[PDB]
Amino acid sequence: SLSTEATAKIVSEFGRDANDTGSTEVQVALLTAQINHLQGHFAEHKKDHHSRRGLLRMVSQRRKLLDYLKRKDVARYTQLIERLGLRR
Amino acid sequence: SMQDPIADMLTRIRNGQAANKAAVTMPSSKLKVAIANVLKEEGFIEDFKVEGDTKPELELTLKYFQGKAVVESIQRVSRPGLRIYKRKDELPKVMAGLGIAVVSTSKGVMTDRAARQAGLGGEIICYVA
Amino acid sequence: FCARIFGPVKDYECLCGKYKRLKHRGVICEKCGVEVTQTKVRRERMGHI
Amino acid sequence: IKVRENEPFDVALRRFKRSCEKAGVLAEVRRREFYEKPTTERKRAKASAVKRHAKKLARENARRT
Amino acid sequence: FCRFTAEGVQEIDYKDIATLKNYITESGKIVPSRITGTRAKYQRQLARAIKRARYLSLLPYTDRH
Amino acid sequence: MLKAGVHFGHQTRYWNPKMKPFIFGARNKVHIINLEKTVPMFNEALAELNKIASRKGKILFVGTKRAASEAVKDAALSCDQFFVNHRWLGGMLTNWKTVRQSIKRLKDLETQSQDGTFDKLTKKEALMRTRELEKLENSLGGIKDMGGLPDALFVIDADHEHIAIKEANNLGIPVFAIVDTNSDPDGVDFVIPGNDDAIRAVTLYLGAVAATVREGRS
RNA sequence: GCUUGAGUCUCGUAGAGGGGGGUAGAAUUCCAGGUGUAGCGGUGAAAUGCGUAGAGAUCUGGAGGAAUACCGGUGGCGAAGGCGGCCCCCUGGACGAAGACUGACGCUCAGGUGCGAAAGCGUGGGGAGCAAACAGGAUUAGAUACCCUGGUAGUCCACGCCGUAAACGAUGUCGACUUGGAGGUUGUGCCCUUGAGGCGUGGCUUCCGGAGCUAACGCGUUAAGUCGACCGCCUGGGGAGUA
RNA sequence: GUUCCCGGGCCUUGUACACACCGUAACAAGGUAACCGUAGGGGAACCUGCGGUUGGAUCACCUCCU
Repeated sequence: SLSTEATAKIVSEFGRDANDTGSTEVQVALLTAQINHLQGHFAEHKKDHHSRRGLLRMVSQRRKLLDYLKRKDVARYTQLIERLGLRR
Repeated sequence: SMQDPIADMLTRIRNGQAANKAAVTMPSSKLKVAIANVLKEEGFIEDFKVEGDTKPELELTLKYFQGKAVVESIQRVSRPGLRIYKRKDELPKVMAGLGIAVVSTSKGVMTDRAARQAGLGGEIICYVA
Repeated sequence: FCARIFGPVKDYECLCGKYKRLKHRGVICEKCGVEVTQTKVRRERMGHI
Repeated sequence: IKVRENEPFDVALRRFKRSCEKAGVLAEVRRREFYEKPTTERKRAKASAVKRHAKKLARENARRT
Repeated sequence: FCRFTAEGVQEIDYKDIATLKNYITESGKIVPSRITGTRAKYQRQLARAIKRARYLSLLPYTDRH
Repeated sequence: MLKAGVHFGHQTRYWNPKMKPFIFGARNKVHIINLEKTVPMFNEALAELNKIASRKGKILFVGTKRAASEAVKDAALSCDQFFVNHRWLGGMLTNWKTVRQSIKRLKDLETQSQDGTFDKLTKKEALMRTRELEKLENSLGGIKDMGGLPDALFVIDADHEHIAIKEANNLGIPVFAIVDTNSDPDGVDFVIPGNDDAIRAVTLYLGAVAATVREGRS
């Protein structure tokens, strides 16, 4: 269930506080962190007709979150894609 | 999901009379409060309370007659999907007058008769009987 | 030691337990007459043979 | 399972065997599986298991016979 | 109604089996969460621990094979 | 003082509290107090029990359940009212028009016994007029000579005799029904909530109704 | 620009949830050995078969194979389908006490994509039990039908294809609103968890009922009650959910 | 004495029945409960195996502990 002493390091970087993980720039990164440790499962085992609903779920959530940041703050979005590299 | 405040507020009115209460409280906006202003002058609402801090709790005291609803047959006509404009002479009357056709006019909030007083129409929000 | 012959085992308490209401006063157990009154009065319940 | 009792019997005493299962697992591993069957019959069984308690609630309020 | 589930808090262990004798019969049969005045949580966790006590030879399966 | 503090008729949880509002009251292991709605609702009760009597009114007492079944017979004999201490037969207000067929039958039996042929027939049949007439006592003796409708009916129960309340809503006649908090707020005109299955309330409420009839005619 | 909407983190729990592999024990088919009998099996009844070439039965050792009695609870997980030993690793989803924020980032659909019990088949292995086609004896005027003994396909492990259902609490989905009781299952905050609890809040599910709907039965906070948003379907049956 | 046997009544359960009890596969539990989905087969209904549901029936007797 998540890797706490890696993700807390992430909120330390992106956040202006330690309690501030409500800003778009920090939350999508914690979401990508989930995906960084999710690759480890979608590489092996092959028969996850259950774990598949998690993929489509968190990817949908992520696609539209960066889809709003794009429509409002291009300052934070271009800095965000340049801060984590979540574009590719 | 509570996208049309007006309609799901009239439900608090509908089921409110069916559940027999005395006071309803819904998220506020002074446009809805202006509707209650018109309703007090007519006798549908009694003493509207615009109490608010940072989370606007408009508290409206529901009125009865002889232990019966004065506002019983009420529903939405100009839906959030089907918003329909009306003129001044094609304008409808709830209960042919024994009820008010609440219309949002070019000035603020009034009735079918008060819209005749303005000489201009608009959104017949709902049929109030 | 009977409720039908004398009275409520407890204050307004029926023999069978049909009346576990300390509001019930007078109404008897229709099976056998248990007029519910305070059990303390059973220190004054006079019967006969 | 194993009943003994050194002397006061004058009887076989297999009452804990029946009090164990006896026909409990006999009726379950003697004939065809048919995975779904018990589920349905426990259905009619459960509704009739609440029915006697419904009869317990049916005897407490009136019965002024 | 018993002074043991009024002092029984947080997962009853699998080491000494003296109190496991108090949930099983002297046959190797477990008592359901309804007979024993114990919430399913507890009667069930005690149970899983007992299967592990079988992989450890604390309690056998049925009495005799 | 609140009548030795009994007014509140303890409320049994399974009471299903629609009446929850009006009752208020504390909650003791089951629940319990019907407070307010009970106490001051009798003052306005006294008011109407005076006015319907000012229009010449009688109270057909409708009581069952063995507890008040005794003061019903006495509170009726205490003033001038008719009573139903025994079983309140379903139809004694609506089907009463056809109960009248038997009322004329009862008034003809009262004839044969008093000034009839209770000494001009087989002892076998004379006793038939005897045992049956006593069945007319427990059934129709408290309405033997009505003719006209009473102006108010005292309904001892709603939790059990809501039908007695329903048939009243067929004549639209004043109902002075005492209730429990699993009953309907409709049908009753002057509700007197709270305790009703208490011998003390029997003395208290029923006596205060017959006595209030006594001053409307005065 | 501001928050009652959506969402994530700090701090935690439970689980027939899925996935790859390995392992424990009983029973069964069968093999070797000591003992031993003439019956075992089956059905309303008979019979095929086995039997002095010693079956069934008992004890010890053991190799394939599939599946987990008792714990089991109109209980739990999930989009649904569907799914009951244990361990190691991976991991999705649901929920909660107290705070921090961008500030409606929300809902759904033709073409499209993915899951898909069981079955059919191709392929490297397999066959204990049951058992399509079929054979023997009977019920029968007849058996390709209830029954029993055998038995190919299938069942299982891994990769794919046609891509189907009573895929049905028959109740489409996101969400708000609408007197209670018996409960069950899983967490949490407050008070002395002295104690088997009292007061509130979310998820799933069952029974009796008010409001309301209804042809009626009844559903009834998980609705068939009240609205808004998005899609599919129907115009009597059959033809046919087929060429 | 009502447990055996013939006829009768009341209550109750059940029905696609009310025109009203070549082979029985459904309607009483039709003496083998039903239907959908799939493969195969036989003059033919339907049956066999696997998954699901209730648009299914009685829970009445005979032996043991308080």
